Amino acid sequence: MSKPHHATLESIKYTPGSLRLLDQRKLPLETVFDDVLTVEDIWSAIKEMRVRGAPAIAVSAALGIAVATQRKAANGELKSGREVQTFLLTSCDFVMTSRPTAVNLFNCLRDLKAQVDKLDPTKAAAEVAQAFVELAEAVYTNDVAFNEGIMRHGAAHILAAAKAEGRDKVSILTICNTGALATSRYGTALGVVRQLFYDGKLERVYACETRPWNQGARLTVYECVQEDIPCTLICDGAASSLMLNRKIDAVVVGADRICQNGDTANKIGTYNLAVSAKFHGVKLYVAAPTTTLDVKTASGNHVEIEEREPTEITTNLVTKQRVVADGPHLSIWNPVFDITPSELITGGIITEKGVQAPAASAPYYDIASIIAQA
Amino acid sequence: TLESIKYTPGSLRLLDQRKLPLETVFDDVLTVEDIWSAIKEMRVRGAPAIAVSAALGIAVATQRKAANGELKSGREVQTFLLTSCDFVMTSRPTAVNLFNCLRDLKAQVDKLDPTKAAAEVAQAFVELAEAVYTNDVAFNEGIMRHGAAHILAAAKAEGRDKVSILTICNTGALATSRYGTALGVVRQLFYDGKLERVYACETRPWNQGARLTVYECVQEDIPCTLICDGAASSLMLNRKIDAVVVGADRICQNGDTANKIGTYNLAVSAKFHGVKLYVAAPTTTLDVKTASGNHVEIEEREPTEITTNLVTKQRVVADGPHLSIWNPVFDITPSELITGGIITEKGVQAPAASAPYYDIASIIAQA
Repeated sequence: MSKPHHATLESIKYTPGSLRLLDQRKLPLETVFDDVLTVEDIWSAIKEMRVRGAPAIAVSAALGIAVATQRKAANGELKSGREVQTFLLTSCDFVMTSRPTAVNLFNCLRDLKAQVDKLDPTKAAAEVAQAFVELAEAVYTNDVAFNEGIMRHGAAHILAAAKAEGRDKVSILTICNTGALATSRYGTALGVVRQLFYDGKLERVYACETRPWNQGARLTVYECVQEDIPCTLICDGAASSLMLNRKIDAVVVGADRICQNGDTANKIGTYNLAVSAKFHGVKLYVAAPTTTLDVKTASGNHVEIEEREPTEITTNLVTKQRVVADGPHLSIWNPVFDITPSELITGGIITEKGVQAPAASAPYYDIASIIAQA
Repeated sequence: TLESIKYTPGSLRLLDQRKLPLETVFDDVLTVEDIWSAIKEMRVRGAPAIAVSAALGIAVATQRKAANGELKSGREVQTFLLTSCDFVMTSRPTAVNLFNCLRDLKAQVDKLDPTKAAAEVAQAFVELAEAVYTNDVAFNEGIMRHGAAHILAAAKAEGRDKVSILTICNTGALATSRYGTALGVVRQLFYDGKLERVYACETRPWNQGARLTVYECVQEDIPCTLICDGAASSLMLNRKIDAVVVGADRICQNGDTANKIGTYNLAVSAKFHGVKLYVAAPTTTLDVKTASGNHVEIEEREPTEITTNLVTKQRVVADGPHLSIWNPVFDITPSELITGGIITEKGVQAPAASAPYYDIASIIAQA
């Protein structure tokens, strides 16, 4: 019903009865939207990474199932109140099979499943479908609200630390894409960057390329260009040299799964960034909504790390040429996430609840408490 | 075979290392302008290969000009040789090999007889240029033996029979005359049946690792695993890596090492994970004239290396007035982070307890 202030592109285009997803693989050269009509469409979109970013995955999954179930209710494939309920639970389990590392998808759909059980199966199929639609629409609006909070908490905290020192403007180093493309609206870590920019307090955001999928070079740069946000693109390996030679106020990254102790699963390279950040005395912040927090996982070693097709590294995602030689004694290691241990999150964890600073020593973070906050 | 430098008396051909692994193209070097451009465009690259091809390139071009009467006298050849060494040195600044080699060649040209025939003065330089090729071969033969012996012994102390090596960029036969430096060590470990795996960083933006190092390992059946640069920290935590073995472009008096961008990042992580780091380079990569890393000129290159698909010349990054690209192609690894040692043809020099960890002048003066 409302356009975002600050530039659409939004990766998720929703209107009652219709879901369209921006193909984030084709940016920045091409702007393509694909219709999501079935549960199979949304599963594929997540798996192929047409839609990506932890929150965007969860929100589009809820909306995708809602539009598809509403469709099946209208045409005749469904059926009955009970079997709409049955289809919704079955669709939630199936969509959850797409990508394992980011918890947002699991937190959202499991919470939706519990609410689906609470629904009345006696209702006239379409009534049960519309009830789920409203629940799915709620997770979109909630994420918008979560990001509005993150931006404020993040920018104010970083600016207070800046003015405690002798600095009026901040330089931020980031990785991957955590803007409007990775979320419903504004973003998380890039949301903080946006707020600092609007206040006239951002000197520069430094963006890591983020191999092999290039979320930084392709998506983050794109977002900064559309809004005239001062941005500098670097190669992932140049991060250490950057922090030594130039003053970086904070490393602000996103998250896919934050464990109970604080251990953060995020895009591959984030751990590398955290190790270097500690070496150079640059405080590291993790920005994520509380739906990215995971009480069910105790520590980082219990997180399933997604590995993807070796063609992401060996082939051009554009010219389709195999840019790497092939042989029987060659292997490709392609994990698309790593773990940043809570020890290396020196700045704090930024949610919509506020900014949670680490403890002096062991269990640096209590994630259950952050979720329990008002 | 898979050599980047193809030399035979009167002819120099250079493999276009930009086009590998998809294409194998050799270009004739006929003029001093050809060799300057080859280095600048990075058709030939890698510190030692740059210096060797520069000497051979000047030698071939001059011999050709002395043959067809383009250079009439012996002093005309002498003047051309001295000025050509200065001109080629203007190509790429960071790697010292080019400068050490050509400055050493200039002093030898100065003591040549200018009254002699044009062909006679040119042939004298040819033999000097041929010498720098053979010397580099000999340097690398030493490096691979010293490095492999030290690393294997270090692993045997921890109770391991085979080693896992993590590297960056390309330091094999493509980057040198023969065998290589850091990948030379990897080769020697592989031949002895003592290498479990070499892990190769992609090495953005030019992709020396993904394109050249992988290629070399494939041609020789060397067990290899390609990773993205950012995955290096996760690799070292999750898997046992015995040593990080890297090359060099300029090694300062105190030990500070200029090497391909990302090497410093690798060194920082190596210290965090307790993985000893080795720098493998010939003594012609050592630099007494530079005291420390802050006095090294770091080459920055065209932003299209990052923003465009590498020939095809198509942009893959959005463009705007408030976007800039930071493209340094080297960084400094301080001597503190070289925990394993510096591997030369002289041997493996371990770091001192404190202070300046290395004495480069002492290494050069060894037998």
